[PDB]
Amino acid sequence: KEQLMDDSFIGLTGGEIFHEMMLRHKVDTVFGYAGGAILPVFDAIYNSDKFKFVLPRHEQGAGHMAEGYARASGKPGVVLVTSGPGATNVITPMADALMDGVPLVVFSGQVPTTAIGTDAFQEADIVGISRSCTKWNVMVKNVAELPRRINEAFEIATTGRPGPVLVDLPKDVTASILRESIPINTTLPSAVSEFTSEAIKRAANILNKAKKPIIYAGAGILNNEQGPKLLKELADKANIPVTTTLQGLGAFDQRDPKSLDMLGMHGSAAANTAIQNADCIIALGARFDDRVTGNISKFAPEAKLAASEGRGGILHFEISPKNINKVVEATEAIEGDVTANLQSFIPLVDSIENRPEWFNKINEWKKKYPYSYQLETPGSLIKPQTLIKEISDQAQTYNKEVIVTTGVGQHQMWAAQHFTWTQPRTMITSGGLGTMGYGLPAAIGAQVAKPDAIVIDIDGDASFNMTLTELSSAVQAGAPIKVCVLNNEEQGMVTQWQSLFYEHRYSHTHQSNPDFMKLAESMNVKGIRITNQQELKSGVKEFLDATEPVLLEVIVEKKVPVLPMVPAGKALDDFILWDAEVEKQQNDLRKERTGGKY
Amino acid sequence: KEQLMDDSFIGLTGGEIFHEMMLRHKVDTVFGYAGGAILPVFDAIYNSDKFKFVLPRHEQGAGHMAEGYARASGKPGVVLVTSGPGATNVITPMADALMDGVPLVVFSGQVPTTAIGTDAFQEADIVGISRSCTKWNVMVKNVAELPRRINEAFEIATTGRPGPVLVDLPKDVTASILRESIPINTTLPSAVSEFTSEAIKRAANILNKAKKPIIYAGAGILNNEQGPKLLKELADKANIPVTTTLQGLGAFDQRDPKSLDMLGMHGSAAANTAIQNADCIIALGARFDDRVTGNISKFAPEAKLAASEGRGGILHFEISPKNINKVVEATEAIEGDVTANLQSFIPLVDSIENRPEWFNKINEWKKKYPYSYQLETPGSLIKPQTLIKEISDQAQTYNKEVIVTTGVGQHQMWAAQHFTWTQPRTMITSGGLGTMGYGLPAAIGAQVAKPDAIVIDIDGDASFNMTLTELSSAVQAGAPIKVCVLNNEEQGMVTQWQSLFYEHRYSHTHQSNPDFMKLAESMNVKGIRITNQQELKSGVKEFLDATEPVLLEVIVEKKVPVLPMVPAGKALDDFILWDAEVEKQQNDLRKERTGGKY
Amino acid sequence: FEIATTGRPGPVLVDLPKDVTASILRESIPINTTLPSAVSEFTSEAIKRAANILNKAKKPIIYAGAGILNNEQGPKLLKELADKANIPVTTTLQGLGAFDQRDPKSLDMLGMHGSAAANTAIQNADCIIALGARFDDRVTGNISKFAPEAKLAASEGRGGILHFEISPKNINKVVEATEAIEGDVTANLQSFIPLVDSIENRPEWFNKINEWKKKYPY
Ligand SMILES: Cc1cc2nc3c(=O)[nH]c(=O)nc-3n(C[C@H](O)[C@H](O)[C@H](O)COP(=O)(O)OP(=O)(O)OC[C@H]3O[C@@H](n4cnc5c(N)ncnc54)[C@H](O)[C@@H]3O)c2cc1C
Ligand SMILES: Cc1cc2nc3c(=O)[nH]c(=O)nc-3n(C[C@H](O)[C@H](O)[C@H](O)COP(=O)(O)OP(=O)(O)OC[C@H]3O[C@@H](n4cnc5c(N)ncnc54)[C@H](O)[C@@H]3O)c2cc1C
Ligand SMILES: Cc1cc2nc3c(=O)[nH]c(=O)nc-3n(C[C@H](O)[C@H](O)[C@H](O)COP(=O)(O)OP(=O)(O)OC[C@H]3O[C@@H](n4cnc5c(N)ncnc54)[C@H](O)[C@@H]3O)c2cc1C
Ligand SMILES: CCCOc1nn(C(=O)NS(=O)(=O)c2ccccc2C(=O)OC)c(=O)n1C
Ligand SMILES: CCCOc1nn(C(=O)NS(=O)(=O)c2ccccc2C(=O)OC)c(=O)n1C
Ligand SMILES: Cc1ncc(Cn2c(C)c(CCOP(=O)(O)OP(=O)(O)O)sc2=O)c(N)n1
Ligand SMILES: Cc1ncc(Cn2c(C)c(CCOP(=O)(O)OP(=O)(O)O)sc2=O)c(N)n1
Ligand SMILES: [K+]
Ligand SMILES: [K+]
Ligand SMILES: [Mg+2]
Ligand SMILES: [Mg+2]
Repeated sequence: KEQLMDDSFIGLTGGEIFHEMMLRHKVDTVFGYAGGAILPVFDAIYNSDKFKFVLPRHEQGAGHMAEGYARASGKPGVVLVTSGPGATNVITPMADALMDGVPLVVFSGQVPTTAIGTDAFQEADIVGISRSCTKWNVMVKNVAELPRRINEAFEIATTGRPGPVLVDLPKDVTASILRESIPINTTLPSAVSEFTSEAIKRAANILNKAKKPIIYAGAGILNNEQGPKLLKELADKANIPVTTTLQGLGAFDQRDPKSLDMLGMHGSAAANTAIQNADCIIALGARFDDRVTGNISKFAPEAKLAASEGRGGILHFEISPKNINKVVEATEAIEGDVTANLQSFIPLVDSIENRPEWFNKINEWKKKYPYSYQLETPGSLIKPQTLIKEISDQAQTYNKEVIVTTGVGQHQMWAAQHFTWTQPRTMITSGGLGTMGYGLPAAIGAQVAKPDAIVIDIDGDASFNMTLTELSSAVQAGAPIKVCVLNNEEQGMVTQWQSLFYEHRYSHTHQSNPDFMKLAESMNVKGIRITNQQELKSGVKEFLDATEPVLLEVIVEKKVPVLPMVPAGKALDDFILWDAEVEKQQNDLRKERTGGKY
Repeated sequence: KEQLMDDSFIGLTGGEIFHEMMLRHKVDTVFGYAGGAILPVFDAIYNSDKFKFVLPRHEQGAGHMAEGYARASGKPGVVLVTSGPGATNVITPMADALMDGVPLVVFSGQVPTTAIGTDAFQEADIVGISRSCTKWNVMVKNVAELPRRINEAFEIATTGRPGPVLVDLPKDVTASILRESIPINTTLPSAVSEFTSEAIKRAANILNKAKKPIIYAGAGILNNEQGPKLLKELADKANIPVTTTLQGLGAFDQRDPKSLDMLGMHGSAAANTAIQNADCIIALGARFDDRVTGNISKFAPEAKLAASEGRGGILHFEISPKNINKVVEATEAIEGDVTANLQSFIPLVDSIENRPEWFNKINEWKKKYPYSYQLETPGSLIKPQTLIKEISDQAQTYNKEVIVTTGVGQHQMWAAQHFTWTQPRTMITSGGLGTMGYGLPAAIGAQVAKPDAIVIDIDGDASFNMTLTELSSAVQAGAPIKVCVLNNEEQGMVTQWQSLFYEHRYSHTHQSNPDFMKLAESMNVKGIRITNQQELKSGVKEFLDATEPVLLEVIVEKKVPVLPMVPAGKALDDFILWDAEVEKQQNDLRKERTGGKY
Repeated sequence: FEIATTGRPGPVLVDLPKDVTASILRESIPINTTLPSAVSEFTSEAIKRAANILNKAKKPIIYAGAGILNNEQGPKLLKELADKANIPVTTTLQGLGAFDQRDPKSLDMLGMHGSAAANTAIQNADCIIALGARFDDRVTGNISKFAPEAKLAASEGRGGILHFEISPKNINKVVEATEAIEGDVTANLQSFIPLVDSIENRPEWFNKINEWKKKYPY
């Protein structure tokens, strides 16, 4: 019994116990902001050399920083905030983390247990509020159960589909001293079923019949280091073209001939065409989000027909049962970690040297469906697509890893389309919730996770405006991030929809921008401004060559649609393609309708 | 039956119906930010001349702006945002509004009803999330019930204790067209009980026995235009000294001899002394918050004794039954609007010409307990207390109303203490939740509510850093707000607690500031910087004389405590007072302990 | 009362504090509160599409449930449809009585303990007309193996599942509907039936049906 109890924490405050448990969980970075309720914990971590503390300007900043840290490192991102407004300010990042499967462990101070439920000073019901945007939350009620709750939080956050958890820490608990022994298992952090094994064999048999297979890969494949390796091994062995979600970008080397690029609403029309014509869809760590499937009832016709005929269908490798058969019926559901299950799957799959007819179609679709757009003309502004390509081409010249974060909007889609993705965890973007303001703090967090990487925030001007105060935080953290603001002086993605569906009635979608160069100067950040085509190359080089935080502003063409586009309600292969004459007519119509204002 | 049904909305979209209902509710200002889910409503309000639309940089900005608008105008503040991150970004303002009793009506876009519950693109469970930080919320499920839900929202927000409500608007509902007639009562917006009348008579009898009465007045008295008038009438008739909460500032003219100033943790020791010695406490629209009562079991000893002896006690005029007998037992509870009940109360109260002994004590306590502090010395930095006085004195010179907003921290308390408050709805500050970042957007909203007022944001540097992007919003809205940043390069209120309780261990409470003058310039805002004593007067004058948005930065003394102070756990009259020698010793100790760093 | 009786009917609870029910009304109230209380383009198109699908069917079956009972004309229209297009009818446990079981077209109850003839017929039908039924797990059997012939028909554009359902929550909850017809099933049948082609005989289908009934008594 003495062997099962631990007394080594006796005499410590809850705060000191928190500090010790952080260490035992190999936490090397904490993002947070002080306040009254969380003071006992802040006193305990005072001048700690055991981890780096990152101080934002706003707790939303801390949340998104921790998300960026988590996406870049594969470790849980740890947040430490005070009660009340400190806690409610992390709600958007928690909801963000939930939608995108990001392991976020949020510790929020709380008013003393004697004051809870009295509408106390700086008291929020954060457990109630955050219940719908966490995998799990808890309020620690005494110091003896604090190690257990910390263990549970980290475990739940990082297993299954990763996600945010919140642990509420009353001030009197974290100030109290442990007087009793606790189970030694709480002071320490932490086979394939017959059913799954049979499903795997059945799925392999199905794939071995396929004549038009396609791999549809997502974020799940990134949650294991061997993930991308096994994905490639499968695609090579069975000779299968690979498409990814926005969140799967980097899982497959896009320079590979088998790469179909990104699928979905703004993905490649070649990818969208191929998945609509495939007889076998291998879904690896992807959840069939509504940005990807198009009109659900019209999605994957050829795979549905194949399943009914016993010669194909959908093979879904998914770790979370909630997401199995949620949107589309899986022909075979393979539950568990996709990477681990691929190890069992692949040796049952027949090696295939050639698929002449399938790959003839694939290669034809790729040739006819590039990411085309209207090029610059003499005197015109820089096109946003051209800027992205310029940044992508120059960024590879360096002998360093390149990590990209984005805001939300057109710039995000163009970044997705026009970068060439080759490495896992290099696309760090808000996809499920789609939070503007994400780009800058996510970049700081990723840069902290990866001090030797080039970290680039491709940001819209409206998105960037939302959290631009965190520039100071990059300087204070020593994070030499590279922010590129595409200045089109509009909420481009909304105006695209207003041009398309509301007859060019731009309702409150043009916000005023600060002078970004003077803003950078005020934040002690290097500033670069590119205003014309002739400055593009040299401007981007100065940007990438910088060894300090740097803000690049680029003046880009306004009222330019992201294409291709699958409009809401349309089948995944019923897309709009770029056309020069159509664009010209669209400009004329916009000009007349707005009286030349746009 | 034809007389009871209305068909006048038939043929309109939900968005157009929303627009019409705004008008019928006399909404003249909407604060919001666009996005996909709320596009049908934005299309409907496109180029509306029926109200002013205010566009922030961040939806939290919209929320706090609407709060400031609501506090300044007495009208509900209306917020219009999109789904997902648009909605979760308003959570802190809603929680803020709930704690401070602010009528906030939040309209959030939602994904189409066909997509709800599928983890859809930009879908948040905002009804679930916001349940604990709203009086009430609802999701509109068809267009026919949209007028009814809007009516209910405005009614609930503005009656009882005012508070935030949220109305969730699915995109397909707001895009759908009304095809059927609806009850005409839903297309149009909207005696004292025997029990209360008897309680009033009993309370009057109790007051007529009192020898040491005191009025404890709060935000409730401000929720009626006749409120301050009746408060004064009562105090004059029965010869009663008046103290207010932070949220009650302006309810009573502080230049009146009867004024005891603010009570509580950082209120006047004279006020705190008087309430601890009063035999009759008349609580008018105040909720006995824990910042005000001190140690609850030791609060109001003389009033408790008087009640037990049938010659005094606590008379609580409260509109919300939840807040009656929540913290302290009321001797008599008078339910309902305090102003309306005062009309019945006052004529039952005996007129009193003099209370020689009580007012002798009062006047002695006022003389011995001023808001004393260490004055400037030659070459020293400006003291934050002196700056507030300078701003207060000069601001009265103008023939205009003066409205003050604040951030949260020491500057907030010094603003409360050292301004002279004389008019209702001139103190607009976050008290219950205590949200940093509140000051700037609240000022913009108040300035929009009151275009002819001088609106001053007394802000801390850390608070201001949290939402400083909204400077651009002030320019774009044409709101000539006056922001004064007290730059002490610290989170002063937290460092005060760290000096006091954690032996000068300043754990992560010193954030780096931008260059505020270059920041202002980048935002197209006038900038003034005061760095020494000799510039104080002329700097503040330039600040107040400006006719454009203006940012004043003042370099102020660091590591200065707010005094008086009732430490947590101490009786309301067991306070710390300012002492010159103590301050000097405290400085020496801080200097040695930090090795001269502080 | 309104919420309880509209949409899919269900329970509601109203909590009545004693002081409220003892208190006396002192103020006037909106007169609309003292008194109790068209087909969308989208649904109308779905109905036409569903009728086209049924007119192609060679092995149709009606799967009828409690919803058809929530209108007095329900059973009448169910019979009118089955008679016009010559369609065998099976019901859930909760649909019993919706169709006269003495009728030759009756397949009796389907499901875990239903007629093996009914269960056989629904597994072999190319068109399933679901009328006010929610595909409960007592009825579908193994979901992934349910209605193979209807799934194949949908993929081939010659059949599928036509779901007449009043509650959107229950549409595409368990099985994908080829066409979803939202609203009251009885009201929608009035629009549906005249678009359906009259059929006098289905010799091969009903030969199978009658054989299954003979070999699968209780
Ligand atoms: C403006 C905008 C436009 C967008 N347009 C597109 C678009 O055109 N194309 C596109 O693809 N996206 C687009 N999105 C993003 C989209 O909304 C989703 O965020 C994204 O598609 C989801 O990708 P995912 O399924 O791979 O990742 P996730 O949403 O994270 O889902 C991963 C799935 O894998 C599972 N999983 C996790 N770990 C494991 C494991 N170890 N083993 C097995 N399974 C696991 C998860 O449970 C989950 O089911 C857009 C976003 C925005 C803001
Ligand atoms: C750093 C900091 C320090 C603070 N220190 C202090 C301090 O020293 N002193 C201090 O006073 N505050 C202080 N506070 C603020 C404090 O937390 C509360 O916000 C404030 O005291 C509440 O004042 P109130 O009761 O008047 O207003 P409210 O919290 O709004 O309560 C008003 C009450 O009146 C009721 N009411 C509303 N309308 C009516 C009506 N028409 N008729 C009748 N009743 C009505 C309400 O239901 C409620 O019960 C501090 C805040 C911060 C951030
Ligand atoms: C021991 C036991 C064994 C059972 N075994 C069987 C079995 O073998 N076979 C069997 O059938 N059942 C069986 N059940 C019952 C089964 O669990 C379900 O209760 C039943 O099958 C549901 O039938 P239903 O879908 O018709 O009715 P409901 O569950 O009431 O569903 C009716 C559907 O129609 C919709 N609807 C309602 N009104 C309308 C309207 N006006 N217009 C359009 N749609 C409407 C509803 O929203 C709902 O989706 C068994 C129960 C028990 C206790
Ligand atoms: C109004 C002054 C603001 O400064 C502070 N007040 N304060 C505290 O008041 N700390 S506290 O344990 O005794 C407390 C008691 C009752 C209700 C709430 C709290 C609380 O945790 O507030 C954060 C606290 O810890 N700080 C820093
Ligand atoms: C990924 C592109 C982002 O741009 C937009 N997408 N979008 C929409 O997709 N609008 S939508 O009605 O058909 C929709 C359908 C399913 C799930 C969610 C939504 C939604 O409301 O998203 C906001 C929409 O309205 N906009 C502006
Ligand atoms: C916090 C928040 N508010 C609103 C939205 C809605 N929204 C808005 C307003 C977009 C326009 C973004 O503008 P941008 O300048 O950042 O980028 P682009 O001009 O390249 O589109 S995109 C989008 O989904 C959002 N995603 N997040
Ligand atoms: C959003 C948020 N985070 C944290 C806190 C906790 N907190 C903090 C960090 C304060 C210091 C404020 O610093 P300041 O510079 O704005 O003002 P002073 O220096 O005058 O105190 S005051 C306070 O309550 C808070 N109130 N709100
Ligand atoms: K690419
Ligand atoms: K004062
Ligand atoms: Mg833009
Ligand atoms: Mg400060």
